[PDB]
Amino acid sequence: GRNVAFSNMRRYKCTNKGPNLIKNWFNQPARKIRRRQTRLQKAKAIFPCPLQKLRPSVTRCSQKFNLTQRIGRGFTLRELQGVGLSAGKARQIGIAVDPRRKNKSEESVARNVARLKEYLSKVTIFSKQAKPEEIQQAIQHQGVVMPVVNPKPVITTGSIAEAKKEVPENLFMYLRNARTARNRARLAKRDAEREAAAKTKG
Amino acid sequence: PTRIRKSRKRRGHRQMGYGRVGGHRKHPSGRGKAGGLQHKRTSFDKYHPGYFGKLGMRNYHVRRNIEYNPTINIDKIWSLIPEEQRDGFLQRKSTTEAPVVDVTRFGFFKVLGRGSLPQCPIIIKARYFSSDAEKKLREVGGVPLLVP
Amino acid sequence: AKLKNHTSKNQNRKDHRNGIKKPKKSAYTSHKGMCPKYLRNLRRSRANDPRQSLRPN
RNA sequence: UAGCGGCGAGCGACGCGGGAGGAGCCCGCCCCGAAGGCGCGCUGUGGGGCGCACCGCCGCGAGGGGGCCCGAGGGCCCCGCCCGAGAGGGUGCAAGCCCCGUACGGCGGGCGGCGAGUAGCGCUGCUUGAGCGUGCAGCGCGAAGGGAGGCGCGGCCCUUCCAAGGCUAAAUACGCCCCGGGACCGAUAGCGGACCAAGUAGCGCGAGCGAACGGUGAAAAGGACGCCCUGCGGCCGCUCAAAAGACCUGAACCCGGCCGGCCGCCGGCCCGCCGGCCCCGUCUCGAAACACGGACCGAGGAGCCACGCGCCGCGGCGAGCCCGAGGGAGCCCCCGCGGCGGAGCGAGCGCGAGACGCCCCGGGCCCGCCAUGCCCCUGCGGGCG
RNA sequence: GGCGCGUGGGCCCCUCCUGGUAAGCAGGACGGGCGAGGCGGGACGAUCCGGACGCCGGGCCAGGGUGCGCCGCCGGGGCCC
RNA sequence: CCGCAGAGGCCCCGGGGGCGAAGGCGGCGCGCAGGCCCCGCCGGACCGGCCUCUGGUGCAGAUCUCGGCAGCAGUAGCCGC
RNA sequence: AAACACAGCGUCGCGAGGGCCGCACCCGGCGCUGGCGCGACGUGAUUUCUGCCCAGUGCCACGACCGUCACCGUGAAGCGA
RNA sequence: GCAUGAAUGGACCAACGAGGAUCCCACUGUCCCGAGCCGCGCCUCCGCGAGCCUCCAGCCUCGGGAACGGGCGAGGGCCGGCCAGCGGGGCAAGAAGACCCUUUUGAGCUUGACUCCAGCCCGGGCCUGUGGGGCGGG
RNA sequence: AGGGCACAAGCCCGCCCGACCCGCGCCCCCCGUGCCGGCGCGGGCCGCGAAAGCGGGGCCUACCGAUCCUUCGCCGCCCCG
Ligand SMILES: [K+]
Ligand SMILES: [K+]
Ligand SMILES: [K+]
Ligand SMILES: [K+]
Ligand SMILES: [K+]
Ligand SMILES: [Mg+2]
Ligand SMILES: [Mg+2]
Ligand SMILES: [Mg+2]
Ligand SMILES: [Mg+2]
Ligand SMILES: [Mg+2]
Ligand SMILES: [Mg+2]
Ligand SMILES: [Mg+2]
Ligand SMILES: [Mg+2]
Ligand SMILES: [Mg+2]
Ligand SMILES: [Mg+2]
Ligand SMILES: [Mg+2]
Ligand SMILES: [Mg+2]
Ligand SMILES: [Mg+2]
Ligand SMILES: [Mg+2]
Ligand SMILES: [Mg+2]
Ligand SMILES: [Mg+2]
Ligand SMILES: [Mg+2]
Ligand SMILES: [Mg+2]
Ligand SMILES: [Mg+2]
Ligand SMILES: [Mg+2]
Ligand SMILES: [Mg+2]
Ligand SMILES: [Mg+2]
Ligand SMILES: [Mg+2]
Ligand SMILES: [Mg+2]
Ligand SMILES: [Mg+2]
Ligand SMILES: [Mg+2]
Ligand SMILES: [Mg+2]
Ligand SMILES: [Mg+2]
Ligand SMILES: [Mg+2]
Ligand SMILES: [Mg+2]
Ligand SMILES: [Mg+2]
Ligand SMILES: [Mg+2]
Ligand SMILES: [Mg+2]
Ligand SMILES: [Mg+2]
Ligand SMILES: [Mg+2]
Ligand SMILES: [Mg+2]
Ligand SMILES: [Mg+2]
Ligand SMILES: [Mg+2]
Ligand SMILES: [Mg+2]
Ligand SMILES: [Mg+2]
Ligand code: NA
Ligand code: NA
Ligand code: NA
Ligand code: NA
Ligand code: NA
Ligand code: NA
Ligand code: NA
Ligand code: NA
Ligand code: NA
Ligand code: NA
Ligand code: NA
Ligand code: NA
Repeated sequence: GRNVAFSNMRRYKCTNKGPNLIKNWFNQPARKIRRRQTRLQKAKAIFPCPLQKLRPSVTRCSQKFNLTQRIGRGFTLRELQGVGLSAGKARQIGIAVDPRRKNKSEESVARNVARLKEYLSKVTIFSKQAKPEEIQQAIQHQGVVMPVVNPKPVITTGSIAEAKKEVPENLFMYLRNARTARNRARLAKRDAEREAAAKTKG
Repeated sequence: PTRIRKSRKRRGHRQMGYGRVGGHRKHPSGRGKAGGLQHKRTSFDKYHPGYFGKLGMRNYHVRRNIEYNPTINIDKIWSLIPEEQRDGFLQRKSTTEAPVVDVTRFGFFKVLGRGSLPQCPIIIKARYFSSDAEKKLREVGGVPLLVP
Repeated sequence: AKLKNHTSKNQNRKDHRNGIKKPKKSAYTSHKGMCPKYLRNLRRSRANDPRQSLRPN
């Protein structure tokens, strides 16, 4: 008696004719080398400007990644007003601007205003009157301009008496009451009308 | 490697282990899973109960990050505290400097009640608790809290 | 084209090839079909016996 | 993995997350009105929002003799030199130092205003995972604030965006042709096609079909002279290390001469006597069969690879584990998320495990689903059984 | 206990049966054999009588036989186209 | 376990070779065997024992494919005009 | 060939805005035609004849609209489907 | 009258027919019953020179055996090599039986098989104007 | 068709609807799968009888049917801003 789990793989399509549906990866090392060469050439062409732009810090979407940050597309106009800059100037000094995005809370605005202030503190501009030597002395930045770092959680301390004042002495009853409130009201309403049938007939 | 395979040890024998009376033909029973209720009914009934038919209601698009719900048992709580702080907190069974643990920061939503706890007060913040989890926590001197 | 209908010619020899297997020694003491009132009383008498009760403390 | 599916066989997306790359804008409508691209154009040219605030080219390029013996040594013995060059190819036999190359260079390149036979709806056809409709289309009807939120209809909210006009680099794909490489084939193989003439010779009214054929030697040195012969040819010798003489080597089947024997295989023997022996492969209850295939010889000739599932063995780590894509100029070095495991059951709202044990089996308890009794707070909610 | 292959046309003997005038016919049953079992014998045979097998030397002997082919025999009692 | 083709190593002054490699023909020896080794003649430039790795890896058959070729046989036949 | 054709015999449809056929569409043939015509069928020179059946199936009614038989349209109910 | 019959035409019929059938005259190797002859081939020679087929081989009788042997058991015969003829054997050769059956293998044709499509007929709407009138239901 | 049955399992009379609700196990056929059929139980509610008792139909061995779809019934859950 054969006892197996059934396969869930689709039959192949277009094997001897039609479009080519097979992808090989023999060019992986060559693609690596080519991408690096392109990056190096482009960096040489714009020295000493960094390859990347400064981009905002945003929260990851759903409830599953709620408490962490990543890199976003561009800063909103409210943040720029917080630092007193225009979209033209921001794009001039290497800042990404996204007028499609809207802030949903003040904590995001504060975080990104602080980010902009740091970047402006760390940025230097060269005039067309600067001699060629001091331009040669500049260092070209690598990678992401200022990476987003998520710290690991720590353990704090509190008072048992203070915490005992913030919850009822039967918390499970409290939680189960809030979960069932909508369905318990539906039963009550249907029961009251069922009583109106008792009196309406007499 | 082909040197060590069983097929290479059948050269000189004529039918290669498939028999004389039967032989090796193409598809003597059909292709795939065909015949499940007909000539393969015995096989399907012995090993695959609940293969045919429908059952339950259907959702046209499941929202995958709404149904997500990780849980932690009350006996894994103290492992979230590093060892040095661990011995420090255990030594002083303080009621004014009790450790505070927020399991949501570690990636959990609900606290269940399998296992036991060390005898020492502690504060635990979560979004939901089980009935027994709260009972065991309060018998060791701790208090549960709800965190945004 | 007719073929044979039935034979038991070789079946007794095949049965004895590895001996006649006896049942397991746990099939004799199963509770599979015993009277429920008897089974319930047996459970409660054991639990209240201090010398054979598995209740903790 | 939601779903579609004689709910059978089968089929099947997207979001969130991690990377490569990164760039934004215009027209109409509205204001001015020929200021314009002036033989055009007012049936609208031209200009504007109005108030608050890596490729190619060129070059140079080191270092060995003596003896023995061979048709010729790159061979054998002895003793040396060069090295940013001991990748290779050629040369009369295995060459860093006999020749060309290889390593090391240089040059050039507040106001105004947002798109109609349209969107949508009814009926019908195709299409999709899209399920009382995923996208499109025909016909009929046809608008003002409008669209969407993976089950329809009516009502009230919230969250989000503005169709029926237009432009845009990068990260991605890929044959011919050119360059480089290979645990690939080695002349019945490899492309049909290694051959001064292949899509050729040849076949078909035509659309089309389509072969076979590689190799003397270091050097053509490609065969002196002489003697027979009516000529055709023959002998003898010549070149060469060798005829290797239209050519490397030259097997099997089949055959001619000379020389020895008299019927196949196995066994015994002082060798032709004695004894034994049906034709293999195959389907079949059963083959020596008047069952089929097989004249003979050579070469070729048939369970490999990819993905999925189950179980077994071994290695590393272990409540954890993990060369993902990719990034660092290191095929082998460094960094590098999901995922799977860690808790189950339940159609679902959801609820959620400790009590025993070297191991195994079995009992006993605990969690979820179903049904009940008692108690009580915050109550079709909690607790105990 | 786990994983897995082949097989799923059978036939014959002994004794016991059913249909059929019968059949080297068709269909069943306990045990054995051939299939898949070499060797000696039954003149000759897949199955009968003995005996179930590595390569050899020696001995004993089952079944069946002992005029000659062709290894191996006599004695006694009875019958005899 | 024997054998075939190829890859990475070893082969005590750096494995065997025009003082003659591969291949062919004939003959001993070794091994239960698949096979291996040596000797003589031919030939004229390459070859491989052991350890690890890899596979388009072993033929008597397929009315098998391609090539060569026998008996039949000095046979049938070389009769229209 | 006893098969097919044949002259002859008979039936059926159509007066052009029609009939029969082609044809994806646009458009065509009979038709440079008009009932002494065109198209569709059966029997098969001459002579002599060709009986009965309209229950079945088929065809036909400028027969009839009895019952049934669509979308559309319109009436009632409904928050709307 | 198994089971004739009237344009699915009945009956009859002169002329005609490489049509099917019976008889008579004449004629004859069709025959009784075969004989003789002519030319070409065959046959022998010089020149030239193939195909098919082929497990191996090639004498019989009986037995047993896949129930009709060249080979096996038991008997009987036979130097070896060739020619002209011949048609008893070699279950002679020529072809994966066309008859019969099976396969969840086809195709041609038919229809009152089952599921449908062109075509045609019929109704309403759009194309689609400008006037008058009748009837039946609000 | 074969078994069974005598103050009865037959016949007559009286009252009734156990020809019920919830949940398990076993037997037969058998791969120890399904289906039909039967039997043994734990609870609820009932009938008859003075009571003990018996009753999940016609004394026993035959009298019948999956997935998908439709329809009906109790109590609840979902339509995912
Ligand atoms: K057969
Ligand atoms: K035959
Ligand atoms: K006619
Ligand atoms: K009629
Ligand atoms: K005729
Ligand atoms: Mg073979
Ligand atoms: Mg099979
Ligand atoms: Mg076979
Ligand atoms: Mg059978
Ligand atoms: Mg040089
Ligand atoms: Mg060289
Ligand atoms: Mg717009
Ligand atoms: Mg489709
Ligand atoms: Mg919704
Ligand atoms: Mg582009
Ligand atoms: Mg070739
Ligand atoms: Mg011999
Ligand atoms: Mg002999
Ligand atoms: Mg076969
Ligand atoms: Mg067969
Ligand atoms: Mg047979
Ligand atoms: Mg055989
Ligand atoms: Mg070969
Ligand atoms: Mg079979
Ligand atoms: Mg028989
Ligand atoms: Mg067999
Ligand atoms: Mg046996
Ligand atoms: Mg003797
Ligand atoms: Mg040479
Ligand atoms: Mg190969
Ligand atoms: Mg061969
Ligand atoms: Mg001749
Ligand atoms: Mg009649
Ligand atoms: Mg008539
Ligand atoms: Mg007639
Ligand atoms: Mg023969
Ligand atoms: Mg013989
Ligand atoms: Mg003849
Ligand atoms: Mg003959
Ligand atoms: Mg056949
Ligand atoms: Mg055939
Ligand atoms: Mg069948
Ligand atoms: Mg068909
Ligand atoms: Mg009574
Ligand atoms: Mg009861
Ligand atoms: Na060759
Ligand atoms: Na050579
Ligand atoms: Na035999
Ligand atoms: Na056959
Ligand atoms: Na043959
Ligand atoms: Na246990
Ligand atoms: Na024998
Ligand atoms: Na050799
Ligand atoms: Na091969
Ligand atoms: Na006529
Ligand atoms: Na046909
Ligand atoms: Na039954």
